[PDB]
Amino acid sequence: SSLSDQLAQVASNNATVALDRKRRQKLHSASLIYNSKTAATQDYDFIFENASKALEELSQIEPKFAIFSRTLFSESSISLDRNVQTKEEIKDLDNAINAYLLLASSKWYLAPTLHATEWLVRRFQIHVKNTEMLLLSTLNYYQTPVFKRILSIIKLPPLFNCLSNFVRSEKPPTALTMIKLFNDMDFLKLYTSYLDQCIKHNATYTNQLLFTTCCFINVVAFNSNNDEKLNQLVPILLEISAKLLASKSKDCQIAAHTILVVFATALPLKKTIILAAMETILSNLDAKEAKHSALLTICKLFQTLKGQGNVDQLPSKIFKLFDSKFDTVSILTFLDKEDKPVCDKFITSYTRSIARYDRSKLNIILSLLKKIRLERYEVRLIITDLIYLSEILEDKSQLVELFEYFISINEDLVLKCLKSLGLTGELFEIR
Amino acid sequence: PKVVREAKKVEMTEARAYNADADTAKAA
Amino acid sequence: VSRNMALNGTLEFLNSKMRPEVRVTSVQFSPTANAFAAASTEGLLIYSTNDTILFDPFDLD
Amino acid sequence: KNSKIFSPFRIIGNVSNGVPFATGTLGSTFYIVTCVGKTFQIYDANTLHLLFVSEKETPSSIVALSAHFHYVYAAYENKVGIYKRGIEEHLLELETDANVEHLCIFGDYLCASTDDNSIFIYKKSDPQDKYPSEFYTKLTVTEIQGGEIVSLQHLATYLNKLTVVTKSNVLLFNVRTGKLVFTSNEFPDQITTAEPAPVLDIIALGTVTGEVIMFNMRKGKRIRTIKIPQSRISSLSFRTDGSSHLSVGTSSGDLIFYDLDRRSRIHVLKNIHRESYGGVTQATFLNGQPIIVTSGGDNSLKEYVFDPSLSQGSGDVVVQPPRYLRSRGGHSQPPSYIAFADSQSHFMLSASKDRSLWSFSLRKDAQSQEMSQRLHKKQDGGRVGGSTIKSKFPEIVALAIENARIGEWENIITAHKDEKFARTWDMRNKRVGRWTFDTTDDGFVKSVAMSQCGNFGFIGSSNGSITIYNMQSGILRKKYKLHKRAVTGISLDGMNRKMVSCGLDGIVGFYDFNKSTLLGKLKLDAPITAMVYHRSSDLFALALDDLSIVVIDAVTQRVVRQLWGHSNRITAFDFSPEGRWIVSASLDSTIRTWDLPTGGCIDGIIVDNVATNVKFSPNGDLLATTHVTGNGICIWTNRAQFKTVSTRTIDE
Amino acid sequence: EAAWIDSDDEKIKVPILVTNKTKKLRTSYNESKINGVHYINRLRSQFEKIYPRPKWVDDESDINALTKILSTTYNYKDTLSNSKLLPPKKLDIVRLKDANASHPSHSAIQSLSFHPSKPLLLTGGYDKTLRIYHIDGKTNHLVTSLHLVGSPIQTCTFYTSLSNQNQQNIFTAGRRRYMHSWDLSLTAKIEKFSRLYGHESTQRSFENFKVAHLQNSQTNSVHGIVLLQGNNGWINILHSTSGLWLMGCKIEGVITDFCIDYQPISRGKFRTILIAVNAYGEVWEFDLNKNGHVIRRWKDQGGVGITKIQVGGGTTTTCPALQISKIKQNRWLAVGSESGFVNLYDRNNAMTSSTPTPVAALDQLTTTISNLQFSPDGQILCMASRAVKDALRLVHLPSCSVFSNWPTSGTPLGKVTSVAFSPSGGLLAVGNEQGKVRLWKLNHY
Amino acid sequence: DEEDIALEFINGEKKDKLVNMNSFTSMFDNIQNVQMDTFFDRVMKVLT
Amino acid sequence: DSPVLQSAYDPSGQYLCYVTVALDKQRVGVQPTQRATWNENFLYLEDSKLKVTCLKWVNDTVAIILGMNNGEIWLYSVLANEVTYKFTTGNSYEIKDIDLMGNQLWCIDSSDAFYQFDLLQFKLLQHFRINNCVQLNKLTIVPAGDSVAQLLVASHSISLIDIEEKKVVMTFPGHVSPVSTLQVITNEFFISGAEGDRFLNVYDIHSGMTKCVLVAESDIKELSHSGQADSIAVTTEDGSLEIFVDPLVSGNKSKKSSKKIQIVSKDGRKVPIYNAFIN
RNA sequence: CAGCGAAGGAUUUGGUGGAUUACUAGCUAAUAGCAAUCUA
Repeated sequence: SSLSDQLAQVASNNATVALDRKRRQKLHSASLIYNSKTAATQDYDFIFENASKALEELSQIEPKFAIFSRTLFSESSISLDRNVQTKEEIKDLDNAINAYLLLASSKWYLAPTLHATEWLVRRFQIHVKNTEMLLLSTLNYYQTPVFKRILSIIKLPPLFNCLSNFVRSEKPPTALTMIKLFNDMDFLKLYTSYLDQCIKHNATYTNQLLFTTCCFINVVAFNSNNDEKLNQLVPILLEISAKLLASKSKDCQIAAHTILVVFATALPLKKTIILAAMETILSNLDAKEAKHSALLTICKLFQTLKGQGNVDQLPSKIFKLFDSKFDTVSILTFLDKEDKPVCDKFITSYTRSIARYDRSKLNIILSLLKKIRLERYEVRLIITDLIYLSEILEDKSQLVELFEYFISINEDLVLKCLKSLGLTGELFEIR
Repeated sequence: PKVVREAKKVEMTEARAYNADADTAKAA
Repeated sequence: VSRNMALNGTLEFLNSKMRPEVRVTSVQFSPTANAFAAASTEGLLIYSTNDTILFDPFDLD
Repeated sequence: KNSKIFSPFRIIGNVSNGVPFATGTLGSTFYIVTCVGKTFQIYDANTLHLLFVSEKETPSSIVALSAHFHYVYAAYENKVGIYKRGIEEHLLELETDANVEHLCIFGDYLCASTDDNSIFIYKKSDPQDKYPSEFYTKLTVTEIQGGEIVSLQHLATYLNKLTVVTKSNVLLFNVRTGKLVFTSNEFPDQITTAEPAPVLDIIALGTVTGEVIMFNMRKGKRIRTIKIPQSRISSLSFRTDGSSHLSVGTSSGDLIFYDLDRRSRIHVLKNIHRESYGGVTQATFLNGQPIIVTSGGDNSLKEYVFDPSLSQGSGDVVVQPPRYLRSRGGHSQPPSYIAFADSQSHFMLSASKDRSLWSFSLRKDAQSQEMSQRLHKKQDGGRVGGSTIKSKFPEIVALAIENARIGEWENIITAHKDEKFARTWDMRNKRVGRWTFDTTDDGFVKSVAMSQCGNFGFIGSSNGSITIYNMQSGILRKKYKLHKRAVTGISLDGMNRKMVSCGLDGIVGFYDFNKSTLLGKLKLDAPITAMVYHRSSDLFALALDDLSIVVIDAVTQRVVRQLWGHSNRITAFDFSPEGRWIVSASLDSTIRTWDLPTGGCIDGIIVDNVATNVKFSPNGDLLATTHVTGNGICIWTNRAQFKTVSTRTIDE
Repeated sequence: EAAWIDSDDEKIKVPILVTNKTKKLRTSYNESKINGVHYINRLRSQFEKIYPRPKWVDDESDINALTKILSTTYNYKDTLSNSKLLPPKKLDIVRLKDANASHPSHSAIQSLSFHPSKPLLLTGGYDKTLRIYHIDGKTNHLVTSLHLVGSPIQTCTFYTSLSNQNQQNIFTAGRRRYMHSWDLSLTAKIEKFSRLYGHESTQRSFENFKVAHLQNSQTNSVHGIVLLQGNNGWINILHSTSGLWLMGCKIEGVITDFCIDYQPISRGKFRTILIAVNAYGEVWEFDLNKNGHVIRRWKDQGGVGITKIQVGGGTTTTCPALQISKIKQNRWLAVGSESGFVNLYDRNNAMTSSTPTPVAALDQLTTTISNLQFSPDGQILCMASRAVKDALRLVHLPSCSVFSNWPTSGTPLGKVTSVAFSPSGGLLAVGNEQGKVRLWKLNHY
Repeated sequence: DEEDIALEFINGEKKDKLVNMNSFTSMFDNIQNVQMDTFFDRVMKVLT
Repeated sequence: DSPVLQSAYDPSGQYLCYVTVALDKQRVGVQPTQRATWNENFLYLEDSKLKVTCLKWVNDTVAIILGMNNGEIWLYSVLANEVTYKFTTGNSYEIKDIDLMGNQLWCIDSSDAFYQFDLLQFKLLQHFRINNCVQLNKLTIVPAGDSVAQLLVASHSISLIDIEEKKVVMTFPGHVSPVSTLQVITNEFFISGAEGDRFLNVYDIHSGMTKCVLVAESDIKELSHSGQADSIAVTTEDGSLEIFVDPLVSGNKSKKSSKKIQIVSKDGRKVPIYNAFIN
């Protein structure tokens, strides 16, 4: 490499040190409130005292900023210089800055957080040192002047490369620019680690979940025509779906439901992946809107399932788990809705799992398959395992009235399954 | 502009390694 | 006439990592024995055949 | 059979054969010693340059080789050879007849496992000398204790102990007291590989079903398990530069990378080597470095490097995938055709059954390069046909290189298996050319030639018709129709004045070339399989079907010698550059040298593989043969370039 | 804590200051020899400071169902044969040897049909010859070849009866007042149909015919019918062995095309329906197992210049049933037009409405629809136009979405003037105006 | 009759909506302070 | 090129079994070689990518063993039209050659493994593999009566194998290309011929010495020998037939063909001969 | 338009790797040590 390249590397290392007055002015005029001519003449005491006022306002709004008043906004930090302590003190205060940023990511619509993080911008130089976490935290606010301001004063990371024509510009970045930003794979790994820290420290708020889910399903939509990009993309977004389903927020759970339903209708996933996805869906299902989205998600994920094995009995563990999260009244009511969801293959798998695993609730399967209409292969498999139920256990009135329903519609088909296995006079002598 | 997948020029570095010649002892 | 890289016009392709140029200024054939001399920059290069090697028959059976 | 003209020099074009190589570290540099059949080769890992080749061929194939600092330990049939700078320093004969097949070196001890599940320990005499030399004891792994020994390792800080990895068990021996310290519990599937982790007292085991176990050799437990379903695990390596990655190597040719800290899967390099030749056979991280050297049984040795992470704050979670770095390689199948590219004996063109044309260097093995098959654009502007999934050209029957106009236009003309056109190539650019010469009679190309003006190429089809194309502009100039069965040899004068063709109907046609007349036609007594024209003396030799070599001159059109003695079909032959000898090779596993002045056989070599190609250098330096097995090119040097040999006939 | 102690290291005793590497693991300047367990601990700490201790060893040893299934799987889609129905938007279609490459055609290939059972492909065009090719992958050879002088052919069809499936007739016809019928016997016995039994004024050219099956419906005796499209609105149906005019069906307008649907009734009884389209867009369905009487009359939604109707998803005339119990009801019906618009109707619900709406109107190729054929499973429709070059699309259905990866810009489709689907192999033949049948295999089948 | 069972299995398949490049581009306009379940049914309306 | 992918006669040359493709699926048919003593029904391979790699007539319900490319030997009776029994190895490797002696079937694998099956017991008796034989594509049982000792296996290089020791007892210099015919002529000789060359060579199975070389004038596709070594008829790539009459006598080291037969029509079109039979 | 025409074609460009001389290994205080270290 060349000498100017190696010197650009040492400039990028020494970016924040003010080595004379002109660099100090150019480096201290980068404010988030004031313009450059006021910001260059301000002091540390002035910006600290009104940032401490704004942190008291932000702390009486949300009381988790008081420990930042203890450490990051204390009065020892007026004289704390960033690039004079070692790497271990640097990583201490940079996870302090990361904690503040992913706590105050939600508060970015109210001016105390602007005047408070003004002091992180001007004392700790987080627009050029801790800049990836700053962009990732305020990414939701991209139509707003506060994201315009941080783009004007930011030094843009190499992963955020497509925002480089919207820095120091008067127009906001557009939604197609946001999808082009999210369309990378390394950016997707970065954003999923950011969400992992959000989910861990319990700071996921609904505007973030909406923006994140919108950009994720637009990434899947953009890559919907190349299977190798979809296959690069599956263990990233299904991993973040698992980590959103493994939390307590109903909003982040149905965000994961949205990601799972778009991804399963974008490409045909494996049967075992779909079953483990419904196990992870049911294993933390506690809300009601989450239950609504969870039933619709499990129905569509079973609908988008092809081949030999789409409508087996779902196994005993996952069927009794689905029973413990959704009883009979819930399933029957949801099928009785006039909007008519498409629940064909899932309801077939459900009734076959009832016939292999319950053997008491057969009047309810008569009522629900009276409600919704199925296909020929669905009802053929249903009456074949009802035939096997008749041959294993003694045939009472619930199985008899089920066969009366399967005689009252499509009696030629039940004749075809009895002639494929058994006989009609022998079956009438059975029951 | 998309992100820049350019490769750096790779040079090897000086690494320390445990050699196992000290893992053998003689009896008196 | 030369593979010396110390002379100039020898290599057609230079390693991507004045000198005396190479040139022949006079050629002549020998008047008595099947050879030629070439006045290069390195000296008088004398190229000659010899019949000790190269089996080259003339209508043997 | 020992010879008296040609003596063996080297076998070029070979990089690996799928013995797991060893890495070694002098100071802060690394070398890579790979086995090529019966020799090993040491490579400089910073640039993959061939430092050393072992001095003598071992009496059998090297089967397990390791490398400490300056010394390389190569185990073949019975014994362990200790080599420094190629030259062998010591030879340790084992007291068994069992084949030694594993070894480790730690401390003063070299431990070599045979295939009858016995282990031979060798000790240094005084701890200041260089290699273990004296016999110490013998260890035995009987059927009660464990299965077949599948690996033999020494994980660090274990004072004179040895981890023996059997197929089901892990034993731990004290090699001074000869004792079995600890035998682990069994493993429910057969373990194939082992690698010691840079974590203290942890080994990593790789099974024949798809799982990597992380055995803790002091607790006796397993720490964790990594499952890669339906994949047999053939390599394990660990990253040691502050990034805890593991690299497993799968015998369908895959290199999978795992993060052990956050339990994710970083990346998969698919088809890094051929499954049919063994998959990835040895993959190892150069320690402290983000570069991993892989090697496979397909005669290939690659390096992959991890670039630093693209996120400036996260890093550990955004791991950029491994990219390719330098690699060396050769043919993965034995070569089918051989030619010398120039008169200096520097490069030689070489085509194989794996459908690649390499250009191998006889001077420096880094200069060996595969001629590229990336086609040019069509001349008019129309589309070119062919499949979208690009594959290599059919394997090369014949070729003819004539570098009179080299760099100017197309230079090599080559003929492929069962296809009706002959491609061209440019040796200067090292790539294909713009022209494919058709035969124009729906017959496959049986021979090619080209003139030494470089203007004309000659195609000889299987329906007996010579077509003469221009190499610069690629168009048909002339078309001679003499033969009716397949034309197997075309050549032309050094003055472009008389051409000579030979077909497998057994007629040699003599044509004038400037005028398009024929000068004559001579009917031999067998179908002719191959012609070689010695161009200065104007004498061409024919390999007839009656197992003779007819030497005939083109000036007066007479059979002037007829050489008898081969017992089976003559595969190849070639003239001496002075045109005094002709060396032939045939399917009776023999190579003969004929002094065509006196007309008799000077020397004979019985060689175990049948030599399919024989070429002299255009100076009298080297003979290059090519055999049925072996991916390389065997190289001989004629001792008659330094002494004078007697032209007195051998027999038997 | 430890699973073994060896009792030899405790009584070993090492030196330290003899080599420079072990010279660093002393704790004093008076230590010269140390015990073995001490020495092992010294170089254990030294190993730990050469290679620092990671977090994966001491961190953990071995709702997570999704994470576990992702950490074990490597492929994430359905594998090979547990699909059974086509994936949309990306085909899987290899190119084989061009079928008539062995023996070239001297004209544009006007019609093209596979055999119902044997591996035979019949091509035929305006050079008044018809050729049969044994097709396979590699070497599509020519079985036989018959040149009818003075009779250019426009439609040629393999007919194979349902009773014994042993006739194997070839019916062929062009712009003539006759139609030939070759009886396949492996000389060649062909007969000529040239009598409309009183109806010659309404049938002046035998070009557009189709062959179908008909049941007597008082016996269970089937026989083949040929159906000729005539001038006014007329379809003249006549026997395929005796040539007797059986019945005729007249639609009101300019008859442009027609197709044959079958529907089963009971064991061994089916019913034949003729579906004929006006130029304007109104469609008649005639029951013709009885007298040729109309049972339904509906109208195509949109569509003003209508060139070609086709059914599919069951037994068409191009996917024919070999056995009478294997006759299926067609699911799909595509009406393709002069603007390139192809309406697509789903006859599992669009037999009742009498102004039925299409499930989709395809618009991808912009000139006149001259072929549209359904694959035998009824999952692909093939739109094709003989007007511009390379105008062929394969639209997946039920999703009604065109495959976007084939044909590409480098497919040698030519000016597509005929197309045919194999009944068993999953295999397209596409004949163009240069005289070339190109051949492709769909790897789903 | 396994061919008849396979034909009825491929016959019982219903028309679905496929994801395009631009099936979800018009959601950024109304992800502003709506609830996440309203986002879920707005997505499900696009998918159906 | 020919549509007939595989073809073989029964012993005595009365029926011909032949595998051809039929619109992407293999089909196996049997024709009588003289009608004076059509057969329109085939065995159909139901998979598009399952194909026959070798076939052998058994000798008495008459049957064919068809070695497939999924580690199976199908056993298919020809009067009926079903595969009567499906031998399988433990693997998915395609099998390169089979043979039988009496009731004892032997077969070679693409992983260079030897399998032995018993036609009387329908069981896998033995499975092994031997060193330095690694590209095998032909085996031939050297006959010694009901003893099935001495296999003869080719990989471009013929090797004689004792099966009691599972080891190689002789090594013949083969060819420069894979061996395509490998057949035992007498109790002391075997002929071999490779892919894409026109040279057969007859080796002495007791010494290793090549007795003679037989030279076709085109690349050899198949060969047949009469049952008493007195004549060998090979059929070549250009559709011709070449008869070597009495090749095992003293044209001393290499012998040309004695007779050459080709077929033309009444037109001038030359049809190709594939797979003749001599007696 | 014709023609060429295998699940696409063309043009332009950034980065890296290998060759561009003929392959005997790293370091040092060098007849040897080290390479985990030269220092008591």
